[PDB]
Amino acid sequence: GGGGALPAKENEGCIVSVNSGKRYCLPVGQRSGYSLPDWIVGQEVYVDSGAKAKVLLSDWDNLSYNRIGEFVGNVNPADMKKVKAWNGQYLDFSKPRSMRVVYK
Amino acid sequence: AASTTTPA
Ligand SMILES: *[C@H]1O[C@H](CO)[C@H](O)[C@H](O)[C@H]1NC(C)=O
Ligand SMILES: *[C@H]1O[C@H](CO)[C@H](O)[C@H](O)[C@H]1NC(C)=O
Ligand SMILES: *[C@H]1O[C@H](CO)[C@H](O)[C@H](O)[C@H]1NC(C)=O
Ligand SMILES: *[C@H]1O[C@H](CO)[C@H](O)[C@H](O)[C@H]1NC(C)=O
Repeated sequence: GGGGALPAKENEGCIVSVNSGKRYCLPVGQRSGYSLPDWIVGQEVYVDSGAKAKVLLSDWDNLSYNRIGEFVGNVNPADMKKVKAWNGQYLDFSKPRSMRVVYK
Repeated sequence: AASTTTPA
């Protein structure tokens, strides 16, 4: 985050709305429901992750079909797009639907 | 192997 934004804790991974600055965060070891909460699901975000955390996102529900992109640190919104996925495709994770936070 | 989604 920029100046004044509460930082992600070291073991925490967040997605931050590009429009509002509001966030959805999980500790390392947790994942979302089948989809992210309705207020953020499929909305434009960037990752803001603490030093020990890695955010796994999917553009689909339920972290599925190896459509998984990995994000660390404080990610520029444009770097959510065209990202290498586990399944060998390059996907758009700017509007994610599901999320897991793991140790980096 | 991979997580899946609900069917139609
Ligand atoms: C995908 O979902 C299943 C449950 O339906 C498991 O939570 C699995 O661990 C998930 N995959 C990832 C990458 O988090
Ligand atoms: C997705 O489909 C697989 C079959 O390949 C399993 O039935 C799995 O339980 C399904 N996951 C969910 C969340 O419905
Ligand atoms: C489950 O939903 C995803 C999108 O979230 C894909 O459409 C996938 O093809 C679906 N799986 C089934 C068995 O319909
Ligand atoms: C399956 O159900 C879930 C909610 O349980 C989602 O709505 C998902 O989008 C559904 N899958 C299909 C293919 O419509």
